[PDB]
Amino acid sequence: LPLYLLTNAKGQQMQIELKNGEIIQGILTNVDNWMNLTLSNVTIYIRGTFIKFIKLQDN
Amino acid sequence: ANEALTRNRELTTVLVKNLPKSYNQNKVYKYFKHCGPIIHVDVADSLKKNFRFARIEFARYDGALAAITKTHKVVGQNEIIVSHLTECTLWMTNFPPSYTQRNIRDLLQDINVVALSIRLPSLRFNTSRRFAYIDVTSKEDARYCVEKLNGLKIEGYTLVTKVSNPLEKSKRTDSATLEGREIMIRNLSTELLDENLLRESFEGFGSIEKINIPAGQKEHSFNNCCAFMVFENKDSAERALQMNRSLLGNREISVSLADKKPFLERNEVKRLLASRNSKELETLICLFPLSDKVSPSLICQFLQEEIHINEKDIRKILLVSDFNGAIIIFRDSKFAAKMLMILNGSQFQGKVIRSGTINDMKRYYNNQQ
Amino acid sequence: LPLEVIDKTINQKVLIVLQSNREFEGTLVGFDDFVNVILEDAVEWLIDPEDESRNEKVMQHHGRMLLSGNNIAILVPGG
Amino acid sequence: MLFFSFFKTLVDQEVVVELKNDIEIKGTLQSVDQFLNLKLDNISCTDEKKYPHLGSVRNIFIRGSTVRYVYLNKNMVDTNLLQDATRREVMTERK
Amino acid sequence: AILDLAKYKDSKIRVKLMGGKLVIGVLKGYDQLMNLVLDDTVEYMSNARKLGLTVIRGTILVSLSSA
Amino acid sequence: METPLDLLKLNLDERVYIKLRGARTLVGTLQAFDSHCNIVLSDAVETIYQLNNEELSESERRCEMVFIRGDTVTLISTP
Amino acid sequence: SVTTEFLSDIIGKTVNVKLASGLLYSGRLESIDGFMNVALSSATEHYESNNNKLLNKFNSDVFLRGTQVMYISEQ
Amino acid sequence: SATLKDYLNKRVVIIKVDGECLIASLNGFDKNTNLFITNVFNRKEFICKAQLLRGSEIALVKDTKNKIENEHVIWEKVYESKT
RNA sequence: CAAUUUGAAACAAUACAGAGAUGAUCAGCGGUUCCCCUGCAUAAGGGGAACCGUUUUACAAAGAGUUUUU
Ligand SMILES: [K+]
Ligand SMILES: [K+]
Ligand SMILES: [Mg+2]
Ligand SMILES: [Mg+2]
Ligand SMILES: [Mn+2]
Repeated sequence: LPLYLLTNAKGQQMQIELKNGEIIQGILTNVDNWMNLTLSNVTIYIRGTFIKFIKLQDN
Repeated sequence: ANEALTRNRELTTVLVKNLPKSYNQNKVYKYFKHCGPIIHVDVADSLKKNFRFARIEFARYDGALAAITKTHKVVGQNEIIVSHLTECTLWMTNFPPSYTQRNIRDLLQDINVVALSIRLPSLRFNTSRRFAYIDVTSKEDARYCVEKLNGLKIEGYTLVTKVSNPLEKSKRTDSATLEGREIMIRNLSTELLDENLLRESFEGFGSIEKINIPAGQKEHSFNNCCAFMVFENKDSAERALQMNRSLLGNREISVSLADKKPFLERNEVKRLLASRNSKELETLICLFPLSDKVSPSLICQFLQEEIHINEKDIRKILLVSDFNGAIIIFRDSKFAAKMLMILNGSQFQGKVIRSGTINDMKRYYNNQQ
Repeated sequence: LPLEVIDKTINQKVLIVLQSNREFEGTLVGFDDFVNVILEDAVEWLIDPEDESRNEKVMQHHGRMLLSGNNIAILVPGG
Repeated sequence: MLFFSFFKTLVDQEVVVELKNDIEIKGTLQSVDQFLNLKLDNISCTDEKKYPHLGSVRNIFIRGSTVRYVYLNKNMVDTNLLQDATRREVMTERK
Repeated sequence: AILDLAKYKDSKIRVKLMGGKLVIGVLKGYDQLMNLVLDDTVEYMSNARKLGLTVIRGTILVSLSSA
Repeated sequence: METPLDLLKLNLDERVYIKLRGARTLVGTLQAFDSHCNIVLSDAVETIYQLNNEELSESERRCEMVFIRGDTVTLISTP
Repeated sequence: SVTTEFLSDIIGKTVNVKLASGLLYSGRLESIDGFMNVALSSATEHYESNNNKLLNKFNSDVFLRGTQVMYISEQ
Repeated sequence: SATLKDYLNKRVVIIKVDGECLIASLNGFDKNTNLFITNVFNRKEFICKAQLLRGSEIALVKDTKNKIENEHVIWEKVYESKT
């Protein structure tokens, strides 16, 4: 359910924290099987292995 | 097609007699490959090792024709003879379940017949198949093999040996099921499990040849009983299917055509491979890779004799040839886990085999491709 | 294409930069699919982030080295 | 693999898991997978049960990559079978 | 793939790398594995050094955006 | 007796020495290992080296039978 | 292959093997596999350079995890 | 197999590899232990309702790293102590 | 709806005709992909691997929601 929760939520405002602590916010366009994350409206292509966790918004 | 492909084997296989002691498969290939593409070469020593025989199976009929022009040519200092292999093939069945190609070869060695080729069947679609074609070197030798081996009792099995001709094949003793003449009746009550009542209730459909009632059903006071009924002709079984969902006494019975063992075992394996359960799965292991010619008895003998497993520790052995493997179902998960460890890397039929879970078997197969 | 550049760098000097502050300058002998690199007569550097002058030469290698491509971040042809 | 089979033989045995973060958890091995994740039932911590972060938890799943040691008792292992199995695996050890 | 590097084939991109290093340069080319050819490359460490023409291994790339 | 791992199976049932992440060393009788260098040691003795200020402590653990996750293992030899 | 041919032609030579932690092993390369696991005879252990303080001298073969090997080079 | 089925839609204690806890309810998970949990909070304020935690960062449903002041000093001290 | 466990018993002699084996038993029809061989790096042909659509299922009872070898 994680991966398909990301590809079928193709468009929501999400809050990624990267492993260096370097936080990032924006709207997501595409998710890979590896959980690569392509985004815009940013504070970008992000390698999945470079994610710490993702705070989400909706439900 | 039973005369077509037989005329093709006869048509494209040649026998070479009197090759030099030094001639191996490679040299036979090198000598005959100019005749045409060769599918296979077997070389065997003569009885007294003074010369060699070859069986050469050519790709096309043109190869056999070209090969025969080499008859009576000289190889080394040997005058060779090349001929169509014809009327030189035996069909054998009901040898012991653990007889192997080496074992069959030793049988002919014992009655002094050189065997050029022993061909055993694939167990892909039926695990119980057990027969062999053997090409020998003369029609005389084939008739002698029949004379000495047809009817021989060996290790409890009375061997069947025939000059091979598929047109003369016997009706199997289980032919009624193959032919669609056996119905299975299910969900009878114990009160209804009686051959006379069953003949009376079903004989209107047609002449009944036989009724088989699995034993132990009345004696254990089963809720539901099953019975099998064989009709003399397929039309009778088909009309007997009318009784499905009908009432017999106070029991709604189900009636269907009896399934055959290979179908039933394969659906059992399909259930196993698709399982996401764990009580059943944790009691089994896989062995792989295995030839699709290796039968479950052969694997069982390996578990008892080399690994020293007790016969009553093995619940079931099923082939999974689509992954070059076999499943061994044991009685509990701890024994299964220990067997997984004991068996991995053991040697079977001179080759190292691996053990693992089903996913290990699948991964190994995918990785080899 | 990156790999065509790397291929075209064989027998030239190359600078191999790791994920850490470490680099190896040397003659590129060859590489494989996982971009493991064969270097000839490699200099090994530890690199100071602030001042490239207070960099530290860790060792002078002689002969050939296999540098695992696990850690290879950046390839600079010519050093 | 090998240790997967080893632990499946130790299922229903009481073990002590020491983790990379130094927490030790005594418990009953209930399941294991190809990554050597462990499901321990009825866990209890050793010596320093001082971590009210745990002990009240019925059954825990342990990520195999966070384990440092798994302590067992000699009664629990056939060392002949373990050494022999290793040698058989070892022939097969370039993965 | 997921991020089409072609739109960036002639502009300056910023690329973060696994070990903490940050790199800025003009994207000259790439492959399906996201290996990159960068020109006028400057390398920052965690402090800038100029390196010119370089090849970055796609395996250690952790984030990409426009410069 | 070919890959280094195979040579390690020659040390099975013999006394081994293991250096671990976290300033730690083990000695025990080698019962098992895989290609990740996970290891089962019997009659083991762990030794943790720590820094008390000026540093030098040496604590010790002993155990009958112990699984060791390969990813903490940095080197193996004999005592 | 150039890398495997290299491993082939350093079996038996004295080498330096530096780990990702920066620990450096010198000695005779008894064995290496495709994963760069290493066995070394007559191995010394230094941090970064042979010129630095000696950490261990080994009297039998030392085994090294291929996942931690950063480089192997002729000494 | 050791799956997280039995733990679905239930309150859980999570230990992260950094050595921080989270209390949550796990709606979904994959074979890489990516925790899809809801109603998360520190073991003690709720951080978010609905978040994806990455399997690499799950320790258990200090930190797991054992990096030290590079250790080599300790090893040479240990060497000379046995000399 | 499916998955699991069950009612429950798979008889009838083990065998009883080659990859010439088969029931979607490992199929058929329709379509997509990938690999290998020969071949002019053509074309065209062939033989080894996945996938999607569809065609198919005795009964009852329960019950059922590139991260992991630092
Ligand atoms: K057989
Ligand atoms: K189909
Ligand atoms: Mg039953
Ligand atoms: Mg073409
Ligand atoms: Mn029978």
